[PDB]
Amino acid sequence: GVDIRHNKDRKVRRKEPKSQDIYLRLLVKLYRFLARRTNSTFNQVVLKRLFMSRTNRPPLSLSRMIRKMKLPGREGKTAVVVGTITDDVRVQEVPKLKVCALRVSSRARSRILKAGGKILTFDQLALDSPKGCGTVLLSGPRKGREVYRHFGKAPGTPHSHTKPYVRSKGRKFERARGRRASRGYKN
Amino acid sequence: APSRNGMILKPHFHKDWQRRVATWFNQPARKIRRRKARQARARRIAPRPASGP
Amino acid sequence: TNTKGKRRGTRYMFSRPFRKHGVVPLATYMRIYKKGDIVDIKGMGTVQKGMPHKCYHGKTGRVYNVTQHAVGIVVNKQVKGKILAKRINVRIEHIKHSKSRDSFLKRVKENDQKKKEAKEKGTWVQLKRQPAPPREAHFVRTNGKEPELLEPIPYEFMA
Amino acid sequence: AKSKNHTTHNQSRKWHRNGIKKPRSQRYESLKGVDPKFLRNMRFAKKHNKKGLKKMQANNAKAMAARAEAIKALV
Amino acid sequence: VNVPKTRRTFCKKCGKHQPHKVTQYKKGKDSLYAQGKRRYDRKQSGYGGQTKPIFRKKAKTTKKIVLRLECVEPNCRSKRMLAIKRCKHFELGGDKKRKGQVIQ
RNA sequence: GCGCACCACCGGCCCGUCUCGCCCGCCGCGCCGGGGAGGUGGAGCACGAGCGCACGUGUUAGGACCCGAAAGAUGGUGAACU
RNA sequence: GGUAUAGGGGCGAAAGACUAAUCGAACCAUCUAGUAGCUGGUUCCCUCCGAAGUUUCCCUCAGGAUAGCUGGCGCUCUCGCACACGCAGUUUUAUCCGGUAAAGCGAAUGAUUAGAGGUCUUGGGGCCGAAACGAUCUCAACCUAUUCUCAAACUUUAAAUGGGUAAGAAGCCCGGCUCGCUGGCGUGAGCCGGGCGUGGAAUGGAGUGCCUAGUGGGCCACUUUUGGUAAGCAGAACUGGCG
RNA sequence: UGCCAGGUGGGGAGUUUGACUGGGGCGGUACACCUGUCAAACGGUAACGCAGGUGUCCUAAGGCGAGCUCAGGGAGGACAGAAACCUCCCGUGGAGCAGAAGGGCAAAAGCUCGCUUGAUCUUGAUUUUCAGUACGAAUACAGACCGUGAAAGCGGGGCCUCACGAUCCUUCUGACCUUUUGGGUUUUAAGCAGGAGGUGUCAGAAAAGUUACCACAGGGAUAACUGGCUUGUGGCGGCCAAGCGUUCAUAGCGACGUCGCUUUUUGAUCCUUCGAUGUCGGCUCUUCCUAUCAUUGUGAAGCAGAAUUCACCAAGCGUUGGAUU
RNA sequence: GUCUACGGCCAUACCACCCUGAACGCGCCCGAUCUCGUCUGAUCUCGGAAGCUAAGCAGGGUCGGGCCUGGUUAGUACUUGGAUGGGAGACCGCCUGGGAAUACCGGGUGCUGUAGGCUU
Ligand SMILES: [Mg+2]
Ligand SMILES: [Mg+2]
Ligand SMILES: [Mg+2]
Ligand SMILES: [Mg+2]
Ligand SMILES: [Mg+2]
Ligand SMILES: [Mg+2]
Ligand SMILES: [Mg+2]
Ligand SMILES: [Mg+2]
Ligand SMILES: [Mg+2]
Ligand SMILES: [Mg+2]
Ligand SMILES: [Mg+2]
Ligand SMILES: [Mg+2]
Ligand SMILES: [Mg+2]
Ligand SMILES: [Mg+2]
Ligand SMILES: [Mg+2]
Ligand SMILES: [Mg+2]
Ligand SMILES: [Mg+2]
Ligand SMILES: [Mg+2]
Ligand SMILES: [Mg+2]
Ligand SMILES: [Mg+2]
Ligand SMILES: [Mg+2]
Ligand SMILES: [Mg+2]
Ligand SMILES: [Zn+2]
Repeated sequence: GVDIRHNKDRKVRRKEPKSQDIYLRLLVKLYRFLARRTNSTFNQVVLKRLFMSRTNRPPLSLSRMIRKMKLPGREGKTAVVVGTITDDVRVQEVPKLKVCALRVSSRARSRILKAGGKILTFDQLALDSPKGCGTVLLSGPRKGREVYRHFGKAPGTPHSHTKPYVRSKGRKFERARGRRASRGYKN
Repeated sequence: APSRNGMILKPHFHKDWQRRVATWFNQPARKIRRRKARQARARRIAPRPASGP
Repeated sequence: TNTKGKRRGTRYMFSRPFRKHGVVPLATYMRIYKKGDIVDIKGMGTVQKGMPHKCYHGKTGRVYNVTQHAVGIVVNKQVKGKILAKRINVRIEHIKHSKSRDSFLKRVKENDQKKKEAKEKGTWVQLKRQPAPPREAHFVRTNGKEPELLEPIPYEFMA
Repeated sequence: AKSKNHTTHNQSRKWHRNGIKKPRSQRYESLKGVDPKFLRNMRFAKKHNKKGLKKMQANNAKAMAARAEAIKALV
Repeated sequence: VNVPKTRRTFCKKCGKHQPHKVTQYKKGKDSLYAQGKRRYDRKQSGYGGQTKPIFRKKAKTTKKIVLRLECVEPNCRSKRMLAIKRCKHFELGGDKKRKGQVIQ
């Protein structure tokens, strides 16, 4: 008889990708070997992000990647993204960059190749930089999805700015008793 | 009964809607019949445009 | 069930002690309370304005805001599931400096002195506190006189 | 059909099951609840911090030079 | 309660404290053509009987007193409503009672 | 040292509203239009992430996991018993 | 035997009687699979985690919503990869809070027993007196020093147990800027630059975000405790169990 | 006659007839609030627990500044006495502060004066119940107009703990406010913001009874039996001994007190039973208990005999026939 | 040694009675034209310095009361945690730790900040 709680003994973190596509499985096997053998933690982070779901690796915009590469010191380094590189249309000047990503949009691929940059896959990254030396690891905005605007403190609560679940926004659908000082009260 | 922040929904299924359900299994047959009628009408006026005036 | 009165059950809590009624001493009125000062709240029945609630009596908090004759204190309060760090406005008469932090400040100053000193000496000094150790075995000298016998006293009914 | 009125028997176990937490203290607490005049003065002070920045830069450079000279003198 | 017939208080239009005339507010006429009244008249027409509730459980024995403050300054004449706590006896200029006299 | 994502805070911007104010323009100089500073209200901006399909769970409208009333309404049949 | 009266109708010397074995509203078909917060039932195995009968609101009390308890899915980090941040139904060292147990009423309020000294004060019966504070006691409410017994809605005192904080990097020590705030000079706050790291004991890897079922009749026991003569009675607090 | 309008209209139709509750009804509100206790020295904590109170009142009983000290007691002064007014002294508040109670207050927060309406207009933040949502109440601020005082300051109602109300609708107040739809002007109307008209079942339905002619879904969550815990009450038995007994407490009794037993009385509880356990009596029949009426064997006398009662082993055998109900 | 003005802690500072005060100072005290307010220059306000410690005030004394601080009461009352401890119960003892309050008996009877005087 030993008094130990078993409610938090099984950890919930992912061990393998839930997708059944085979190319991702091959990349997972390659980076499993690299992470379990090489002492580099970059391979561990890449493996963990490869295990992640669609919402856990949001797409990275071209403008954000350019701005991140604009920082001093990280010049002539390979961009590593485990998500998708998406074209940004409200930017004009695109420099030459070395990018590694699972997916690159056709517009983004064309603009990157036009500027003289290079686009590589993760199997090419393993051949080029097996330990991930001289690379900048980036990711998209995790809180970019519209679901997080509905998360947090409940609406109708003081000092809360959470979007309620409404069928349609309008004059007579909300903003009444509970939100108007003239109608009962407001929070 | 509401439960922890769901949308307020008002389905319009309070009448006897199952009596007046309109299926669309007739859609491919309808398209084939329309195409046959269109071809027959085009053939009837041999030199005139099939679209019309 | 009990009433929801604000001052219910404060018959003795918000009452001046014996032979200490009358004019409030002016020392409490002219003490400053900077931001980040640890302060313990004790209500006073003489002043009715700025009265803290009975649940904050005896609690200790930190000052974050100051007004002309009142300060804002953030005090932890447990409500049946959790501890809430909530901010209240309390007048000066119900506010006094807490002496819990001054001992720590004095020990910090002494440790800084012991760090600056004995550094060129080369001998490291013990800065951490330790609990009471064993009583450092010694000798007891019963010079001449023998120990006195203590026999139990026979019972007798006194009532 | 009278029933039980009120109790707090099993509540403590429920409270302590999910690790009753002291509120999470975070550095740089918010300024909500402070007197408006003091906030207005602080905002005006921060608004003009950029003014006279070259004086701060020159003083910092002079202090750095003095510190370097003192380090060289010590060595 | 007793309140005076004159009240020198703030005036929103003037922007300063001005003397005001004090009168008791009273309910007006329904005008027979409000949107709610027209809707109620249309709903009550026809068959079906009474369509809206009729309150029949009066409990309070007094109403809240409302004071009509009218600015006496010419070219302003701005009115304003002020409510005072409930009381069952109200008057204006009501017998300032001359504290310290003989009561008979 | 450059510092992803994210968190906390301090600033900035957009719309409504309140207070104090100084100026700008004209096709029509007016009960014209525009701008500032300081608080506040918004499901906002602040270099994006949605769309479509499929699967699972949870809440509903429907007969609604299955069986169960005392009732109500519409239209017809009975004085071969009494 | 023929004929007439048909269902909110008929008929009734009146029983709510009869109206095809049904009548305080007949039978047949349909609306209709009417509604039920109420009973009953609800179909294979193994593995893992694992509850509540509690707060608030509801014409709410055999029911719901809402917090609480539970599960699942993750994510952000640290590391027995010689090299640890942070948190605790714990204790220690400091520093605040209380008015219960106890005790007191020779201290306040209230209750209350009896003797000594008081025309303190006045008054009733009385006795020696026309009367007399002239002698003697007595009963009245009071006093002067004592004395017996009490208070959940009394208290000068006053525990054990208990409840907040502090035990450092988000801390200290210097230099300089900003302020439509406050000020005689000054404050106070906010911005930048520089220098100093095991801050009591022992144990834990932590933090954070979404959905989420069931529950919302409880009961018993040590201890404290309310009503009741008492109850395997009714009702509370802490902890532990059955459920 | 046809169509409108007003009255009448249980002849007829639809519907309603709250909740808590030591079963329900009746009785009360423990249904919305406040004070002390319960409550076990943070806080919070139940019962149809205890003692009470509230739906008001105040142009001053709000806000400033000044001046005094109250209740009570003693000593005195023409009428004048226990209480009329004046003087002196003692007086920690034993008075007063509107109310119920608690806390607090002495050159006040009480009394008397002088001036006023901070009981004014407007953004936010926080506290009480709390889900940490509203309402009410309150707390520190800030921006204008003020009041008062020489000034420091104080005041945006009452010294504090309570005295009150959502949606919809109506009504009033305000802007040289928006719309009033093809455009323009004018009435009207609809909006924006702030008050009021009210829901006492007080987070807020518009609501009378009876059914013994009754029905349905349930409930032993809930009553009327027995049976269970308890014994207040009923019944029965002891302990001490003031007295009755002509004398003498105990032959026979026994007050004032106190300790017990039984469930053959009525009570309290709701534990089993509401998909049903056939009730009050009487008749018939068996068995069991002793707290013994009689018989057998004995102890005691206010036992001379007879008779009588007290007590012991003791339930073997007996404890009847009728008028009334 | 000490006083005055403004104070801090608010009786070790209060209350009752008695004794002593050199100098400065604090007051008593002398009057109501001006300032001011009363039924009364009683209070307040103003104008002064003929007398005084009479009083306030300061110091000291009471086998003084009170107040503050100790011993006793007492390891008593009470109390955290424990037992298949005792007892019919009422209650009590023990183990492990903490630990009171009356009566009674001792000690003490204000320290101190700023500025300005006197004893030169
Ligand atoms: Mg066509
Ligand atoms: Mg009509
Ligand atoms: Mg859901
Ligand atoms: Mg059916
Ligand atoms: Mg019906
Ligand atoms: Mg009948
Ligand atoms: Mg069905
Ligand atoms: Mg129900
Ligand atoms: Mg698990
Ligand atoms: Mg398990
Ligand atoms: Mg006691
Ligand atoms: Mg169960
Ligand atoms: Mg009817
Ligand atoms: Mg009922
Ligand atoms: Mg108490
Ligand atoms: Mg407690
Ligand atoms: Mg005064
Ligand atoms: Mg103001
Ligand atoms: Mg009958
Ligand atoms: Mg039962
Ligand atoms: Mg009896
Ligand atoms: Mg005989
Ligand atoms: Zn005006």
